[PDB]
Amino acid sequence: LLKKEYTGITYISGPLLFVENAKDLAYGAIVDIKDGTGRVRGGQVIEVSEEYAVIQVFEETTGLDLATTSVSLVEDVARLGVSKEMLGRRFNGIGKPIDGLPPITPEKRLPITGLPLNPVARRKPEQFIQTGISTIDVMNTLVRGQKLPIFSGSGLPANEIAAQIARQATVRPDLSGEGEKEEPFAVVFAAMGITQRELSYFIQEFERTGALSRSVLFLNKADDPTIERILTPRMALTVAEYLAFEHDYHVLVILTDMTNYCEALREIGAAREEIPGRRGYPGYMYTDLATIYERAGVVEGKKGSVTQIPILSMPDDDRTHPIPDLTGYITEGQIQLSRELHRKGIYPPIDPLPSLSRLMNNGVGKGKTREDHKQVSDQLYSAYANGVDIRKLVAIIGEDALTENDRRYLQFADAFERFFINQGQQNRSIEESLQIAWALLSMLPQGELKRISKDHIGKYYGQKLEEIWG
Amino acid sequence: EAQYRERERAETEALLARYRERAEAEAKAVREKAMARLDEAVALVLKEVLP
Amino acid sequence: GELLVATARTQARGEVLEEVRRRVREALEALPQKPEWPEVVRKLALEALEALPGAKALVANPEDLPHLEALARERGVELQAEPALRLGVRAVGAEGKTQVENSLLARLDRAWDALSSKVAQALWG
Amino acid sequence: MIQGVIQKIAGPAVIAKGMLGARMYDICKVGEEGLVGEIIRLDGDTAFVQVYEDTSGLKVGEPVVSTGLPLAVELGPGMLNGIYDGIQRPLERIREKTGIYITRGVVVHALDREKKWAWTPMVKPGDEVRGGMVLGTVPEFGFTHKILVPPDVRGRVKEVKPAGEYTVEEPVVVLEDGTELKMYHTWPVRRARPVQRKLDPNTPFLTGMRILDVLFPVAMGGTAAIPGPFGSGKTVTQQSLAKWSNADVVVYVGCGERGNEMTDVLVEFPELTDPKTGGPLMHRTVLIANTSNMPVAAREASIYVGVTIAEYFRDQGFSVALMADSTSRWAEALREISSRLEEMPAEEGYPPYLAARLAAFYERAGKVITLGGEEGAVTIVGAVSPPGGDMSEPVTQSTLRIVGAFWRLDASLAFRRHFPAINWNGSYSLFTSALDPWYRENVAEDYPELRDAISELLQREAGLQEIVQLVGPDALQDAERLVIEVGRIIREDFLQQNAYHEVDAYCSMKKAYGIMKMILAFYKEAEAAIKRGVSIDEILQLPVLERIGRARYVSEEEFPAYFEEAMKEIQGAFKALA
Amino acid sequence: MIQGVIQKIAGPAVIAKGMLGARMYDICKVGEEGLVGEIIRLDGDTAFVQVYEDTSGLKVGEPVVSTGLPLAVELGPGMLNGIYDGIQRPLERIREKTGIYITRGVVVHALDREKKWAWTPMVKPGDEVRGGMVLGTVPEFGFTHKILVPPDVRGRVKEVKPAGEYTVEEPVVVLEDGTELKMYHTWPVRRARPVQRKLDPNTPFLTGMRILDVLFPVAMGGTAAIPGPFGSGKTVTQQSLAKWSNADVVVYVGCGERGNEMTDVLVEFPELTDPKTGGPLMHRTVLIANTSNMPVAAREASIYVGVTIAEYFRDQGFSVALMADSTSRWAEALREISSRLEEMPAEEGYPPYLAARLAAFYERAGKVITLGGEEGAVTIVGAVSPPGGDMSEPVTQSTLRIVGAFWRLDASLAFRRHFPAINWNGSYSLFTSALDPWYRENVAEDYPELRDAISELLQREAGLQEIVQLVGPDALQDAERLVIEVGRIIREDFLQQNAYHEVDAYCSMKKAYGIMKMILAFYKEAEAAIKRGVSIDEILQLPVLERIGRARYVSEEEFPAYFEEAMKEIQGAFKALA
Ligand SMILES: Nc1ncnc2c1ncn2[C@@H]1O[C@H](COP(=O)(O)OP(=O)(O)O)[C@@H](O)[C@H]1O
Ligand SMILES: Nc1ncnc2c1ncn2[C@@H]1O[C@H](COP(=O)(O)OP(=O)(O)O)[C@@H](O)[C@H]1O
Ligand SMILES: [Mg+2]
Repeated sequence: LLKKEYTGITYISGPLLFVENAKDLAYGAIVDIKDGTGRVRGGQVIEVSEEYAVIQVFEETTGLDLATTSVSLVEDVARLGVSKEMLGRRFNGIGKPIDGLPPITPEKRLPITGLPLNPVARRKPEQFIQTGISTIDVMNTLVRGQKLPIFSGSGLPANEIAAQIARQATVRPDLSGEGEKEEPFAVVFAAMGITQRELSYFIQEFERTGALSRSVLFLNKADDPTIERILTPRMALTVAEYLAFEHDYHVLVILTDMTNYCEALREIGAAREEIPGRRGYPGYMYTDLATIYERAGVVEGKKGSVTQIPILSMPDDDRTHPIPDLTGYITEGQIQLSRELHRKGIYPPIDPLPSLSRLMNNGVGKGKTREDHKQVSDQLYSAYANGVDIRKLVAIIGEDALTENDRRYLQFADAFERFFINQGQQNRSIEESLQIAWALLSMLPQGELKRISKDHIGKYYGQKLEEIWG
Repeated sequence: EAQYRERERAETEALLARYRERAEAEAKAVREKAMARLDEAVALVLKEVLP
Repeated sequence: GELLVATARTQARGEVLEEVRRRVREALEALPQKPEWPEVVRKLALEALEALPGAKALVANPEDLPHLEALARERGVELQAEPALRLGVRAVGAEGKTQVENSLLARLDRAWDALSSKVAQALWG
Repeated sequence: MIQGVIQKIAGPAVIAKGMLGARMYDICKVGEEGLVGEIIRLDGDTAFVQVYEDTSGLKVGEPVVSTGLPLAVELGPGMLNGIYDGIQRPLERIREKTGIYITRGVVVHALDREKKWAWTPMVKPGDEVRGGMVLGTVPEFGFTHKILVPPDVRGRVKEVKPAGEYTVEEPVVVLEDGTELKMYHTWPVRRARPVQRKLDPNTPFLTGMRILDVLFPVAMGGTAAIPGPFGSGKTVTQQSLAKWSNADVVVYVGCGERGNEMTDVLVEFPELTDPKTGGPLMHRTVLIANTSNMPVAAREASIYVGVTIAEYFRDQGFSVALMADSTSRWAEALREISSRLEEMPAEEGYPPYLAARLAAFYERAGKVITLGGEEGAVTIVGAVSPPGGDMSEPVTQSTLRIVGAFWRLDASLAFRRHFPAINWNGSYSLFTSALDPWYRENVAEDYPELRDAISELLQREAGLQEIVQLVGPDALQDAERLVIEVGRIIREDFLQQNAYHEVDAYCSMKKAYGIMKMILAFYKEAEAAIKRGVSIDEILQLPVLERIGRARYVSEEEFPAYFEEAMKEIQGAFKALA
Repeated sequence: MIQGVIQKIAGPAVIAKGMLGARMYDICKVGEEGLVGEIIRLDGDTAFVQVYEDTSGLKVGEPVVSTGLPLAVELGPGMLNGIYDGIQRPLERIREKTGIYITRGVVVHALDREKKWAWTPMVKPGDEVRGGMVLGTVPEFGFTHKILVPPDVRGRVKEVKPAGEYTVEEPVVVLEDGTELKMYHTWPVRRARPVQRKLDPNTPFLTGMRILDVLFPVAMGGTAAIPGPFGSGKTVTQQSLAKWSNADVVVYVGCGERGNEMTDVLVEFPELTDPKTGGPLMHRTVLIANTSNMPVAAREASIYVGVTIAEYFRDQGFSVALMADSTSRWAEALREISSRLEEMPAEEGYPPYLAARLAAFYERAGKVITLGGEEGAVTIVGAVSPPGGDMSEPVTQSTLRIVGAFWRLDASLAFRRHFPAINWNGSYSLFTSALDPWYRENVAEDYPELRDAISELLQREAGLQEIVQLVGPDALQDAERLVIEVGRIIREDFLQQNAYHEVDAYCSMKKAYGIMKMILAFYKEAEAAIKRGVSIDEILQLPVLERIGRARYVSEEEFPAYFEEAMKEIQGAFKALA
């Protein structure tokens, strides 16, 4: 092709610049910017007219003057060069590799925004995953193909929970009844504003468990420019859709700290004077979070899958804020961490009431894990919600004024929090988690267990905590 | 513990040496495969660059 | 160890692709000492002037100045020579704020992505 | 026609110029690919166009070709057992042409032009036809799909094609003028279909869920609104209404929601069986599916295509349900497109014509007598998704005015898995005084007095909740404690209903009447037994509570043989009690 | 050289025309006095200068002269025992040049260009030098200021001037490219100085306190944030960090706060003595002052100047501690220039890039190995001042996502004069799991378990205190009261430190560990003695409880001989107990 430069930049401010006499630039095109010192920045075209054109600039805006700094065109729509020998590499936010190795030989050039997946050509996310965590196994079951994030705060250990899920998630082929192969997970790790401590923990965890030969990392550090965060998740999920739907892998996508992505798009949507939604975030943040999240799941007749675990830092650790609220409106389920249980010394600090896996009912039940599972989940939720709302009644009438079965709920609550939730770094399969759930349910007599049927309560009731370990 | 420590050292060294040797063999093999196969592609890129 | 042998293989492949890039670089560097250079200059200069709607001026080499001379005195285009632009032509379009460069190394840098995607499977398949 | 060129592209918004003579709300082929767009705000010699696909790779100078018509649906045989997008392109044909990704610029016809249909006519040559009159009859999955004269068509029949197999393009009735009438006709999506009279509603829309049919009912020509936070129970409730209600046809409008919860409806509906017939459940549903990652400007079109398809099946004599989820996503789509119009908004950012749009949407329901003389109905159940979880929004407190039968979902009843999470205190229904004679005839004679007694026990419970949350569960008297425990047994055994158990996903109101009769018999006889003096908490330990608790799990076949035994066990246990 | 004139003046904004080719974020001399400003918002032939000085009395038409270089500090010898302002000109040379008031637009050199420093070379002629490599050394005060190649300079050494004494502008190493390397170099403050590799922090930053190193420690390459309203300490804690630390050099940057603290640090530091090398405490502090009455656009630059100076002393092998004081006032300065520039706000006026600027400031702290081979570290303690208490601020929740230690101050706990006012239930650290091997090899062996026992006693007392406030000290059983008494001994002996007492201002890890062993020995041997029949109203009035309570008033040398005798007294005052 041929080099097409545009001189005549009229206006530069913040993340934006205007170039006039620019007609052959398409909307959504990629431009690069050369100043008088040869440094070549990047940018994307976001408004085109016969008068001028608007470019969002992917780097710092230092040393760009107006007598120079030609704007050249590349990739009339924004694409990414994707390959299969991409699974041991690290990349920056735009996709240039930072590992010392040469750039990859692209096997295809996929469009980086990604087309939406046809609802007729989908498939029900069905197959049970186990993550070794008793809450996310018994009560909020992740299945292969699901989008569930981790809603967390500021000091809470969400990264350790995501790395633990990433190192011990395995499908159970023997209980499912599809034979056995033990296909492990490819990992796509997108990270937007990890500082240095989170990055050090993740790369030491991955190299300690031996996963960097199966993973591809799109890293974006805290001091890197804050506009390439817009392109980071889209080019992570381009590679994820490629590896799952044209080479039939089982890609698990860890999308770290979506709140930094949302504040990056708040920055670029307040540079353009656009009317906001709630709390200054623009009106199209639902559409952007949807176009990122909804690029996951399973398709029909093909062996692949894209499972998503995002991580959110809820600002004032509430569900009311626009970022976790709109996230929970697109995605299907959440795993919400509590600061109330973290100060008690419990890891993983997951309170099961606000956290919910939506399509748990497609991956549980008889012939998939075990026939008692959904009723056991409902009775655990009923009894622990009774314990939680009877703690307030204890707080306003004192301890000694309780009936019996009320102290039994109050003992179920802290036995639950200290034995079912509180584990270590230990990997517990679905049978240990179900027998610990039954050993806690044996603290309540029949007639309170009015959500479990009679055959299940006849053949599983009657085990104490002194038999699930010692 | 002394037995398994020395067994770990001996087996890890004896396996990593074979990995280094297989790496050197694979690099030399792919270079000698690529070198004789060359000059077909330079006509392809020189034909497609030029108008 | 498997990561070591995989990095060894891909870093061996990278220098092979880099030296093939150097060979085509010298192939189109020692190309203007050949009588098909006025033909290819006229072709790429007409492609630049046609892909730029209504150009004004052209920038070339002094030695590359007469070889598009038949295209110089038609189309109503101004001409200018520079020695810095060692390869290819340049077309300044109708005001001075739009410019089309058609250098040979530029064309190599534009097309080298799909070129390498075919070269690797050509010499390794 | 009206040729212009693209002047400016910004998001899903294209300003074209040189389009002088174009009308508002038309359809434009934007660009060389032929994208579908709509004209809003024409000024000077320009036109602002919202595009129903994504613009990325368009560029200035590309032509815009206007059409001259508003957005119109094709209405004829071939819509049942079908999935369409927001501009009515059938998605299975798109999956046949493209791969698994929905591309832009593709063109398919809504109705099959190759499928034969079994035409049998009703009109003879020499008849007079006005708009809405039937012409013939075509079978469709057991349904008798009757073919209508389009509205604003009057004339005299010259010839009728005889009974046989014909495609949808074949002109089956040629009138006395040059007019020919195919098996389908187009119709706009903002002109509500003409009608002869609008009846008042006196027949309930039987959901099947016990609380939404007993305490807060919906008449067959009534609207209803179900708001709630995320994770509360909206989409599971609407798929339950799509799965178990007594609608003859069901139009499910996914307006800016997930693709997995449309894949669920595509996959597991052909495995089910429609009540009132024997054919599968997918054979009575039309499914408009404009998901979340599809282009945002098509959600208005997606919410109108469903209501005009439901009006078309209303005009045939059916009783249509319209489950439209996430009207707030249509409101957000209007906000995102009004940002490109650089207008001034009302509260929260929404454009100020939003409640006019909502009134014009919810007013298109309501138990009519059609132009053909026979009667039909559309009943619209709309899910609202409040942004902050708060029902104090310009969408929620506009549908809250223009609706009857409001169903508020709280999150506190959904944290503990108590489904459906109907907030009893913030829900109402304005139809409990119009459905009274139907209840007295077709359920039982003392049904509404039993319902009003259930409602006043829930009121007495909610009155005592202040005192019992301040002082405690003790220091009450015994009658008030009995009221609180009977309120607990109502909330756990009549209101609660899990929609995955085999029995108890559907509940006839004979069964709900039996459960309420058992709970009131228990309450009145325990209250009489506790006034003369027996202890509290020996009534809470009685074994008939297991019968009342498992009473919602028994089948409807053996439910009288369970009801008589449980009622006699109530009186016998209270008689042997002393 | 680009020289234009002024078009518009509005506050510190100077819109200047004629500026064509003026690069962004340069430094330009605006006005005929020589005011320093920085160029943002290029528009046509027109810049937008934020001035870093006062702006009154400028007329339209006065020349702006762009220098073509970004905001850069001078980095060399002559900086320690130094006070600078927000654009690095020393205030003492200003008062010896101008007067007791800070006037407008006075030019001095940041380093002293007549000080004679002793050169001692470490590069013989002929060698090859890279960026960050040491050239030679200079004895500064008691330190060893090694001077180094600028990070963007690579070459071969042509000649070296011999070991004498020279001025800081004397070219001591002339490379074989013509490039002269001086004793100082200028560096742009918005560019992070490069490294070879960032390590992991594994060695604590010993703050000398007892609640900010035992319960909530920050490591050497860590980042910490101190919120808190007024009257809650927050200045004495910052000065205690500046006085009693293990850091080699301290950069104390204070932007937007009062000047009595600056003159307090200038008065009372040269009389003290750091407990590392001897000599005055001021010979390791570089303090940057931008008082609240000083100009408001310069406190943006003050933070970058401070962190660039801390990175310069980090690139030599030291362990810098930077105390960044009222970064919320820097957020207010960004709010000021953002509203002057006509930008959209987000969440109470602050610009949307506030969290990005704040993350790019806190990201420069770290434990690295430098380009010279040697390792270094820089830690950052940022005091944030949220307005109404109210930790839901934009600046507080923006700095809260990135820091590794959060030290919350209270207002209900500083009204009892309980200083330091760190909320021990609500503050947190993240370096506790990483500093455990250093603890096990350098303070004790059971040091983490003793800390965890102290923390769970504090948690138990915190949970128990609410039902105490319910019922009083009567209905507590017996151990419920002993938990309170041990918790009060903790929060009045261990978690309380004067910083005005002569000896209770510093506390090494051994003394805090000894007080922890005394408290846990008292609790462990009194709870076992309360069940052999001892009243709770006997266990408190022992004479050994005072020996616990005044243990924080003994010296570092008297403390082991005090500790073993106090352990004898605690073990022997319970044997005679009955
Ligand atoms: N009526 C119900 N019966 C049984 N389970 C339910 C019911 N409503 C909700 N749930 C459970 O909670 C989830 C709620 O999903 P949904 O209602 O779609 O959330 P939202 O309404 O916010 O979109 C379901 O996936 C299901 O697991
Ligand atoms: N300073 C600015 N520079 C460029 N574009 C802006 C600026 N401020 C607002 N805008 C954008 O200009 C758009 C105006 O839309 P308009 O020009 O009417 O039609 P279109 O969206 O088709 O270009 C808005 O979407 C708004 O986001
Ligand atoms: Mg939904």
